[PDB]
Amino acid sequence: APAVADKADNAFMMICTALVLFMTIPGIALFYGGLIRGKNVLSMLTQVTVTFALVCILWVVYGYSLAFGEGNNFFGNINWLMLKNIELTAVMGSIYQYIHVAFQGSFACITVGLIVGALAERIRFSAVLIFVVVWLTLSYIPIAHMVWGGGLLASHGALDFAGGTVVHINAAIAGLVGAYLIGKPHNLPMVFTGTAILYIGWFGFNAGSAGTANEIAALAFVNTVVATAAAILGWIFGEWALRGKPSLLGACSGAIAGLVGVTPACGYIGVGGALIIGVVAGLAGLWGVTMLKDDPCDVFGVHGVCGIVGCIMTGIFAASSLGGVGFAEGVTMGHQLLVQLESIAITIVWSGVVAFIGYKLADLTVGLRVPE
Amino acid sequence: APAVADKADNAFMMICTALVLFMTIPGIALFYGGLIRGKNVLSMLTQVTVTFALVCILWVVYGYSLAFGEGNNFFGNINWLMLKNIELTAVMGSIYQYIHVAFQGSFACITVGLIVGALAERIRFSAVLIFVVVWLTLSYIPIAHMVWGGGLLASHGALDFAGGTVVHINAAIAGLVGAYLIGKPHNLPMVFTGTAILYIGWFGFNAGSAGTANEIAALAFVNTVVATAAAILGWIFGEWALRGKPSLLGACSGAIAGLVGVTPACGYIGVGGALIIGVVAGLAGLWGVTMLKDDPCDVFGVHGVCGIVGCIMTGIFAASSLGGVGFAEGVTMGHQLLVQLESIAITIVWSGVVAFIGYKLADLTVGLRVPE
Amino acid sequence: APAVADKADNAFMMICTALVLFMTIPGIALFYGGLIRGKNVLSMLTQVTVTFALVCILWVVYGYSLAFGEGNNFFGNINWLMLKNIELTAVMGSIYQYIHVAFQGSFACITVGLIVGALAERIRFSAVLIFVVVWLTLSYIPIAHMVWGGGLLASHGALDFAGGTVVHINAAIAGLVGAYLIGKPHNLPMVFTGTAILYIGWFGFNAGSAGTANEIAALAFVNTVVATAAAILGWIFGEWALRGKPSLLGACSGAIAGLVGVTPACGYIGVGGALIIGVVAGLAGLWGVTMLKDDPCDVFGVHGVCGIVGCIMTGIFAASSLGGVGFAEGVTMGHQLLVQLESIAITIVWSGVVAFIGYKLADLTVGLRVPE
Ligand SMILES: CCCCCCCCCCCC[N+](C)(C)[O-]
Ligand SMILES: CCCCCCCCCCCC[N+](C)(C)[O-]
Ligand SMILES: CCCCCCCCCCCC[N+](C)(C)[O-]
Ligand SMILES: [N]
Ligand SMILES: [N]
Ligand SMILES: [N]
Ligand SMILES: [N]
Ligand SMILES: [N]
Ligand SMILES: [N]
Ligand SMILES: [Xe]
Ligand SMILES: [Xe]
Ligand SMILES: [Xe]
Ligand SMILES: [Xe]
Ligand SMILES: [Xe]
Ligand SMILES: [Xe]
Ligand SMILES: [Xe]
Ligand SMILES: [Xe]
Ligand SMILES: [Xe]
Ligand SMILES: [Xe]
Ligand SMILES: [Xe]
Ligand SMILES: [Xe]
Ligand SMILES: [Xe]
Ligand SMILES: [Xe]
Ligand SMILES: [Xe]
Ligand SMILES: [Xe]
Ligand SMILES: [Xe]
Ligand SMILES: [Xe]
Ligand SMILES: [Xe]
Ligand SMILES: [Xe]
Ligand SMILES: [Xe]
Ligand SMILES: [Xe]
Repeated sequence: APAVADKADNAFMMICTALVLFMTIPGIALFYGGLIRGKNVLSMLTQVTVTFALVCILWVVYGYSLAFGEGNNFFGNINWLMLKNIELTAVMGSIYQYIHVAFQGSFACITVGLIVGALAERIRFSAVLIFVVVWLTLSYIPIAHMVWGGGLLASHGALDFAGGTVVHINAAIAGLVGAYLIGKPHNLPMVFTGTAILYIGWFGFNAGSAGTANEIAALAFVNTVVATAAAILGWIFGEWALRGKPSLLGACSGAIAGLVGVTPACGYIGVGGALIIGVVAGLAGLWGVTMLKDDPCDVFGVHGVCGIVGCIMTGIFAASSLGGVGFAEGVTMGHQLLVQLESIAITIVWSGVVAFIGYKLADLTVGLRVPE
Repeated sequence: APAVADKADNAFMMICTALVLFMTIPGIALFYGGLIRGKNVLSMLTQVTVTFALVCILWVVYGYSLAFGEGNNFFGNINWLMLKNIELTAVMGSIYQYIHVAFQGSFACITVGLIVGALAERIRFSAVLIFVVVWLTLSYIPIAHMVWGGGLLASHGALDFAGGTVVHINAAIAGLVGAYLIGKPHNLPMVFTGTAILYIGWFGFNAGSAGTANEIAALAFVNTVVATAAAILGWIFGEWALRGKPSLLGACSGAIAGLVGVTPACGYIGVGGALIIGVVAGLAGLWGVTMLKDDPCDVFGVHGVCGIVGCIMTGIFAASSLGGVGFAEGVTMGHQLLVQLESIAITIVWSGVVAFIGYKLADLTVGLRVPE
Repeated sequence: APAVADKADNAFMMICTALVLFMTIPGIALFYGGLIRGKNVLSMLTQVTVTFALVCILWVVYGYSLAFGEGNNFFGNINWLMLKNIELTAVMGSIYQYIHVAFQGSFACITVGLIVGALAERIRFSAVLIFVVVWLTLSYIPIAHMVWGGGLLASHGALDFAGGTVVHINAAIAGLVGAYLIGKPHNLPMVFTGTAILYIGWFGFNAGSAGTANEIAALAFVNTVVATAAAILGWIFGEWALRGKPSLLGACSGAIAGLVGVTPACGYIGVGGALIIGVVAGLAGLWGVTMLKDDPCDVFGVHGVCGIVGCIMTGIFAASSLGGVGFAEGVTMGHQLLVQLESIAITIVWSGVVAFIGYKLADLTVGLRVPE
């Protein structure tokens, strides 16, 4: 009767967790390190590393319990503080629950890395730590519960395979609020290296979200290859048409645009949908950083816009008629789309409000703007 | 009756695919980035990234179908365009076929990365895209079909575990033709970093070519460690004897020489053969870049020479008497050697001719030499 | 009757081996590369690469046989020279023995990389090769046999999951002897990149030491996340208190301190113990590099001190009452602690003496100090 762990899924999921951690340490740190002024690199890398450590600790102390424990529509409980009452041999799905703790913790880490990396230039160090505590505890954790922890958005059938809302939109909005409150790249080879590490790690991010080494993991893997490639080509074509030539930063940005766009969709769509989502995301990203430029190192320009596009287009290309795996029983495309839009709107407002509270608390305690 | 996927092999093979993609993004890009003039790095990285995206797309659209579909001795068919008629739960060997699509696509990517990285300095950007289409479609795909897709060379019993011909010789010849038509490293730490990433990813390349996490994967893994180490020592000893001291570029080149040499052999030989092939490859590589120097960043000097040496020596050390896994029934060492040589010759001529056609078509459409 | 390999464990363990190799190539090379004077980087990278190749070869020729073959309390035998008499399908635990050869060889590689990287600046190149042969054969191999090969320390019940003694203390002492005999960082972004690669690879190091993708691997994985995070925070808090501000080098050093401290403990302790060991290790590391500064690039300052702290605290937090997996039957905490201390003392003296012999033999043959 009691579920038994499959060692193939244990192995797959521990390695996928390592790939996701790789996305933060050193992926996103190198990505931002090549974008910001050289004089701010060391401080940014320190803030990414220290806030990464903080997230790891908060996650085990109470974050996992409040995100994935049973509670209400908005948060879980505190019955798994420091993972108490989780037996070592406890199974979640087809893997040991300890591996689920680590895999889901690694997602919290990259989400925070996306914010801290972009704002470390301008925000005070003690203030970023305050902000991380506030926003992780009151925005990442409730939103993760609502989408992946059986809460409000899951109970309405929201489709988000690997975190278009939980990770990308959530962090993009936090970044924009930060930039609004706190008013050329020097090492593009480093930007490219970070981009590449983010790409390789993202296979653990997307495919690992199946929770098992099955055909859905395989689907998500292939769709991640295709969407990324198509968004690179889409971005680069739009750059050739708009600016006359492609650029390395454009190609890297296109890759990220496709990775973000396919994040919510990868486990639900066909390879034809992945190609279309990739092209659209690459072009919407290019448009986002162009026209929509309140954007610290273009957090929203890509993660926000492409996150929204992917979440919406997931409600389309999940349809069996378009090569997807099919909507749930009794769910039309029109209904699913409405659920995707509602989920996007809730994530935007929830993250913005918590982020405003986080930055304001930091500002009233220690001051936000980096000192003298 | 119908084959069932083993989740352990699914997991193994998806992670091996990620390791192979890692070899291109950022492996080979960093390798060449430290070798070429600083003023050409950004353009090379853009060309590697964009042509990588192009290969990914062409592979799914028609490349997989024409390489691994059933057809004739030279190419497959177009029954799997955009992977149509491949059910998601379809099994190939002991893994889902979708994972086979991705794994084999990643090999096409690194093969093209080897060419583009070396020639991006001198070739026009639109011309490289034309060349990639022509050469991928008419050289990589038919040669992959002939060797790994049940075509001409497979039907004669050619031994090539992970692509001495399909990947290394194929691309080396394309590189030389390019250099013939289009007539010191500045960041050796970057060269070393690329080399190291190529090394780690190559375990997915070599061991993943078993298609399963079995004793042949384990054999290929160990032989990859041994051959690489022995070629480093071989190259470095020859450099000490010839130039008076080892160098970092020598040590990295030796590593690549051993990785290339053991590619066709790793799943067929004993560890004693891997040591011998490594030493020979390291020394043949050193000789190749010395005496044979028409060599853009030494594509053939190592990949061509060591590819040929490895393919030949596979026909020797696969013998059971030498610790190998044994030739097929009824096959003597003399016969096997002849088959290896025939396979090498066909790959050289096929790739050269297609490459000449590719570069000439680009030259007549847009012009090959990078503009003003 | 005969053991059968589990493909899930085969896959897990081959990938963990690749992650451990990643720690040396390029992990530890980049770590030291950013620490030492720019003018010595290329020579250090060459020495790390060439000695890495040497270790790989010695391991297969005789090192595996003498470390993990059956012999006496101090070394094995020479019945597995070049892995002869090891059938390809031979099983060790739940994986093919060939994979065990590679996994354990990768540990020898990182241990030597820790020494060579730190001393390459000052030691002659031919002398480091002599030293590596002597110390690998007479210190790493016997100590690995004593702890993990059924020898003296294993037979007394010493707890060392992933090599607090075999790897970290062993190499730290060899480093100090070297520095005693042979009397600011320029690229901190490179130090951070090396640190990050060491971190990701260390999951293969720690979790792979379970030999299987089971709940102990999962435990070791989570404890590695927690201990690393806590040591970062511990180090950084002590730096804030002592120096007034955190630094990037501090944050990276704290990470390494926690990784070292949890190495012997990760598979035996609860997550609460991992947090405590991480904090203590981070602070002991900070103290080590402060007060105890005979320290070439701070080998002992972190690997030695934190290795000792972790080995001792493993004898505490393995207790079931503290969340650990429990001491063996009939073993009190007091007895276990005494065994940990005895194991630490034997490793320190054994490594020091062999290291002195190694450096002296090199000095009498070729001379230790780098020439003119
Ligand atoms: C593919 C046909 C789908 C149409 C389903 C009609 C019923 C639901 C309509 C809800 C409104 C549509 N939408 C996209 C604005 O939310
Ligand atoms: C180890 C004995 C192998 C000798 C087999 C003799 C029959 C085949 C001979 C074919 C010619 C040899 N070769 C290498 C030039 O192709
Ligand atoms: C948690 C209670 C453990 C006490 C066990 C008493 C018997 C063994 C005492 C050996 C001496 C202790 N120590 C730590 C100095 O080795
Ligand atoms: N990300
Ligand atoms: N990003
Ligand atoms: N390669
Ligand atoms: N290469
Ligand atoms: N290490
Ligand atoms: N380290
Ligand atoms: Xe795996
Ligand atoms: Xe964790
Ligand atoms: Xe985590
Ligand atoms: Xe990229
Ligand atoms: Xe993956
Ligand atoms: Xe990419
Ligand atoms: Xe969503
Ligand atoms: Xe990796
Ligand atoms: Xe693909
Ligand atoms: Xe691929
Ligand atoms: Xe290397
Ligand atoms: Xe691998
Ligand atoms: Xe290497
Ligand atoms: Xe071949
Ligand atoms: Xe990996
Ligand atoms: Xe090995
Ligand atoms: Xe190894
Ligand atoms: Xe890297
Ligand atoms: Xe780090
Ligand atoms: Xe792992
Ligand atoms: Xe870290
Ligand atoms: Xe120990």
